[PDB]
Amino acid sequence: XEDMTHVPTDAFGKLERPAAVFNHDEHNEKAGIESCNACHHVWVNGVLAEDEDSVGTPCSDCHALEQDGDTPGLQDAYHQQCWGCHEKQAKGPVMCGECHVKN
Ligand code: HEM
Ligand code: HEM
Ligand code: HEM
Ligand code: HEM
Ligand SMILES: [As]
Ligand SMILES: [As]
Ligand SMILES: [As]
Ligand SMILES: [Zn+2]
Ligand SMILES: [Zn+2]
Ligand SMILES: [Zn+2]
Ligand SMILES: [Zn+2]
Repeated sequence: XEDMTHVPTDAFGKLERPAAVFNHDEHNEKAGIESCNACHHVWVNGVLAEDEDSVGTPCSDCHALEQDGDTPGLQDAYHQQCWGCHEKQAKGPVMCGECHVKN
């Protein structure tokens, strides 16, 4: 993911909003995220694996557009992960057009 500059959007089909800005490797460095499974997590039978990750598997392989039980749909998964951390840490973009940048 060194060439990533926005979050993948093909799984959404027609977009409402601009692709979310996300230079993956520069973001993770600036945010000080060392564990890949901060995002690329492995949930099995309601248990979060502490020492595994799902690097290489798209979020959309496990997160349909619609919610399934307590597995969030794909929009909700991104918002909870991305906007959820920014709100928890009080750092990074928490307004809609600061992620979904019109440029
Ligand atoms: C989820 C894929 C996700 C997105 C999208 C996202 C975007 C984002 C931007 C565009 C910035 C500003 C520029 C930059 O890349 O530094 C930013 C900044 C921070 N983020 Fe973020 N972010 C996503 C996810 C996450 C997650 C899961 C965390 C916390 C675990 C996280 C944290 C942060 C932090 C901290 C910052 C500030 C960086 C700095 O300038 O200090 N983000 N994010
Ligand atoms: C930990 C250092 C880490 C690794 C390693 C890593 C790898 C990685 C790859 C190989 C991909 C796919 C790139 C491609 O398609 O060419 C990828 C994609 C995404 N990642 Fe990642 N990633 C690591 C860490 C993190 C962290 C900490 C976050 C959350 C802030 C994160 C996020 C994402 C997202 C979003 C994508 C796109 C997923 C998709 O659906 O294709 N990664 N990562
Ligand atoms: C891709 C980086 C990706 C994102 C974004 C994402 C988000 C996400 C959230 C925010 C939740 C809610 C719980 C939590 O905060 O962790 C969640 C829940 C589930 N996930 Fe996920 N997820 C991403 C990637 C993946 C991948 C690649 C898998 C499949 C291997 C996956 C699976 C799941 C499952 C299952 C859940 C539900 C957990 C539970 O409550 O039982 N995620 N995801
Ligand atoms: C502010 C409340 C806000 C809105 C509105 C919004 C909308 C939105 C939609 C409708 C989607 C689905 C795809 C589409 O464009 O149709 C979506 C997807 C993602 N979002 Fe978002 N979003 C708002 C807020 C935020 C913030 C503050 C962030 C960044 C932390 C963010 C990120 C993302 C990501 C990642 C996705 C999936 C990939 C993409 O579509 O770019 N959103 N959002
Ligand atoms: As670097
Ligand atoms: As929120
Ligand atoms: As809250
Ligand atoms: Zn390189
Ligand atoms: Zn851009
Ligand atoms: Zn750098
Ligand atoms: Zn790993």
